[PDB]
Amino acid sequence: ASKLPLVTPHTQCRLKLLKLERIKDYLLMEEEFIRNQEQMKPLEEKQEEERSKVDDLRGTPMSVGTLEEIIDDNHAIVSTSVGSEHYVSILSFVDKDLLEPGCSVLLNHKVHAVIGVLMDDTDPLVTVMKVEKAPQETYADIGGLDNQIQEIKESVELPLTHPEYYEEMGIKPPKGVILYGPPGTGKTLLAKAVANQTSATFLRVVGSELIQKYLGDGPKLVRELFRVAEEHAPSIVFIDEIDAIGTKRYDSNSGGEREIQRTMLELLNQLDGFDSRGDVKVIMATNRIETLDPALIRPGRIDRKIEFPLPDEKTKKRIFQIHTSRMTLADDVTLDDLIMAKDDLSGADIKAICTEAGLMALRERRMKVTNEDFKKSKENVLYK
Amino acid sequence: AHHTDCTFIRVSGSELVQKFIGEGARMVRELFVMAREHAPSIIFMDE
Amino acid sequence: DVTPNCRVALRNDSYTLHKILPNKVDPLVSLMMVEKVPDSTYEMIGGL
Amino acid sequence: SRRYDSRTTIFSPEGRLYQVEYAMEAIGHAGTCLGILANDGVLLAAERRNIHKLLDEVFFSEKIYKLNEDMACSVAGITSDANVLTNELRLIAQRYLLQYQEPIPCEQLVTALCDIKQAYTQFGGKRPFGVSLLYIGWDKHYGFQLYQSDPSGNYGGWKATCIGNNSAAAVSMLKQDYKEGEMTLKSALALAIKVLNKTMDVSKLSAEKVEIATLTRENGKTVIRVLKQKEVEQLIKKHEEEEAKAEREK
Amino acid sequence: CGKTMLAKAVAHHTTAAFIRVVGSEFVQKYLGEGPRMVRDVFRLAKENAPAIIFIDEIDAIATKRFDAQTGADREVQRILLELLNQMDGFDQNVNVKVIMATNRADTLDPALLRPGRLDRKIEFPLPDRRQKRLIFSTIT
Ligand SMILES: Nc1ncnc2c1ncn2[C@@H]1O[C@H](COP(=O)(O)OP(=O)(O)OP(=O)(O)O)[C@@H](O)[C@H]1O
Ligand SMILES: Nc1ncnc2c1ncn2[C@@H]1O[C@H](COP(=O)(O)OP(=O)(O)O)[C@@H](O)[C@H]1O
Ligand SMILES: [Mg+2]
Ligand SMILES: [Mg+2]
Repeated sequence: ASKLPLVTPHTQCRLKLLKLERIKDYLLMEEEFIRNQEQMKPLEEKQEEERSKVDDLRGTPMSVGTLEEIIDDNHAIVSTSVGSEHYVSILSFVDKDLLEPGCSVLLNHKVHAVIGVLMDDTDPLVTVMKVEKAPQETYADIGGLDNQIQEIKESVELPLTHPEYYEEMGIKPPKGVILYGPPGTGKTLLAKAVANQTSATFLRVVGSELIQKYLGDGPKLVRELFRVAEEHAPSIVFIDEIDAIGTKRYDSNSGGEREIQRTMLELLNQLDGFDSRGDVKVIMATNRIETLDPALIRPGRIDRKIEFPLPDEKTKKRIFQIHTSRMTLADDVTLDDLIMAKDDLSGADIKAICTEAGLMALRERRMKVTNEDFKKSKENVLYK
Repeated sequence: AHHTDCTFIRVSGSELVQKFIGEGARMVRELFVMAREHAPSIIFMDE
Repeated sequence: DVTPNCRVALRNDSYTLHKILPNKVDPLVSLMMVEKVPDSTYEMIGGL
Repeated sequence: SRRYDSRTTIFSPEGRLYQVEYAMEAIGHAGTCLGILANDGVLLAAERRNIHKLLDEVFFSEKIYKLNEDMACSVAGITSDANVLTNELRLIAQRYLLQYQEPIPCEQLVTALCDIKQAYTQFGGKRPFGVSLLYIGWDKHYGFQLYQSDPSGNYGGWKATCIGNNSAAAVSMLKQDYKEGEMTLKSALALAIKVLNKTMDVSKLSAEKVEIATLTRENGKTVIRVLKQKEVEQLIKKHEEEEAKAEREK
Repeated sequence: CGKTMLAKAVAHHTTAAFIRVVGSEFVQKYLGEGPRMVRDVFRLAKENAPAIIFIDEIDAIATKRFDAQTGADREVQRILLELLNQMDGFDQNVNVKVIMATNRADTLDPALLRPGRLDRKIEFPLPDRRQKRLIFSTIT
């Protein structure tokens, strides 16, 4: 267990031979300094005897207490489950460390003395906001964009996978990444492929669900949110639809727009605090880029500004080829007629027409999709 | 849901429902704990 | 046999475990119990 | 005082402006009109909105306005805004006729109107018009013509255009059923009844709920016939006969 | 509008057992006195007779918003849970009728107003001329 970090060599080197034989020196010499213990003074077993001596100190009614302060000479004021706090002492099997104000501990039943500490079952909110597995396919699913893919790999993936290029340059990666354009252009769809690609811990939050009904619970949720973001390791925080905090007013929020404002002050801190931030990357997306505070859009808080245009028609046919890949396409259809149906169709429009056309095939129990399925499919999807 | 045997769970945004979802439930997403525990389920919503 | 989220019988002198208490509720059975939706079927569908 | 000014003239930070685009949002509702031609004559079909049982049903037209002795328009949008527009370009045609003693070219009439609509969109601090209208007429230079105005102040040459509530859905079938120069002014009538059959969400095609006017060139007349409500329904059932055998034959 | 007065008249001309509770007294200082106070009333309506419960100022208990941070609100939450169970503890055989009179229907949970518990809703609108003159006849 963390015995010797020299695992370099990577061939038949004698260093590897003599170093492993010198671990054989510390282990053969001192396995002959392991024999003599119970040979000279048995007197107990020490594998369970002293262990059951601790376990006979501590009683079976193990009350669970809570720390609020520490005085160093193994006594402190701890909180009971009732609320009536005591001034008990602290044992020697308490490994005086994992002790923070607010920590769950183990107390005596009789004199309530600090027996042990307790591992924390955390909070469900971390599992709620934490993405567990890879969502979907890779960047090859996207198609047609091919320019800002280098931008997102540039700001996010390449700093993670290659920590050499910035050091030979003497430079740091850009901090904030923002994504904006028309709706349905694949803004979240890119973050899907990012969540495929990365090995870092990934968090995702919608900008609508920031707002609350109580006072300050918003900014408190921000503070514990970036707490959770920092307390892991390398992490990626994704924010979707952050214009919605400024556009829609809801009557659940007791404070008006000058509570949303203070939430924006707390978040505005949490992007560029004086504190040591750490390895937390920020990726954001919206469609109303013009509405929110430019103080959050300044370089230093968001460095990279990425626009998504509408798909041009030669990229459209690629997206048709993507969403019509694994389907039994009857040769009746011509995709070029489907291209210029809408002059500004999104990538979601293509997939919607494809899926609804498959629904029209499954109404008639067929296996292939014909041309009239698309003819009435664009009427169903587009025109209403 | 009655015929395909799913958990018909409507949400209404009340506060007596709240105590079985969580203590504060700062999101709505904490319902998904019970939802993936009754994995063939259907969520229903009013106007 | 000890399940998470289950009642138990407990002795009081040494707090020794005594017996598993049957069951209590799901956190959703109580929920739909509070809501009380009008359970329906195909046999009460009028022309849809 | 400048606190109350709403600045209906400036641009958006994205380059566009929002006022006339809100007007072009309002033009999508409250009206359904279309025009079609391929031969001698041109048809305007107008779907009536007010279908209450207590109306005197007068004034010779609802959304149709005779402009010159050889041209007319179907209008869509705010009617009260349209009323100043109709008699507004009407004496512009009359001052052309007073100026040259000649009937007016339909295109350069439309340009002159669209300038006036373009000015309020450009300066003055004025609420523009949410009115879009078609143009039918005949000339000695190019014969039957068709033009389409927009609330922005630009125009365009067409032959068949709907600006209904389902306007692009109508155009989608307009470029699915047509023929260049051969759709005579009965085939375009039966096609037009099929079009308003589609975009008319109220089915069964009430003959009182529609307005259809034609413009033909008689030798020195340019007859701007305004069909009565006795020959609509025979075209309605005429469509109804061929759609039933057309369905059952398939 | 005679909300109390009609219950006075029905409670006067009734022949069954009448139980008349005041719907802001279930908030005891001690825990449990509230829920036990809920259940023993309906137990006495069960054992007593085909009886009639009357509850006034329901807005004192059944509100809409809640807060599990005071305890005074959590207690009222537990008050509403008990009665919400005990209204479902019936089997159509007992004739125990619950009459509940309030002032504002706005500050109420519709989960209280579900069928099986609440189905009959009676507004008391204001008379204008017609039933108005009858009150003049009776009082004068
Ligand atoms: N360029 C594209 N190529 C292929 N598919 C696309 C493209 N853009 C969008 N899509 C498809 O459309 C769907 C919606 O895209 P996405 O969620 O990225 O839109 P968005 O701009 O993020 O919307 P919003 O940010 O407002 O939620 C995705 O599921 C995706 O499969
Ligand atoms: N097809 C039907 N057959 C029988 N009853 C119906 C039908 N449609 C509606 N109802 C009546 O309406 C009630 C359900 O209303 P519903 O429309 O489902 O609720 P909501 O008004 O919230 O949509 C039932 O109690 C039922 O008696
Ligand atoms: Mg999206
Ligand atoms: Mg009263």
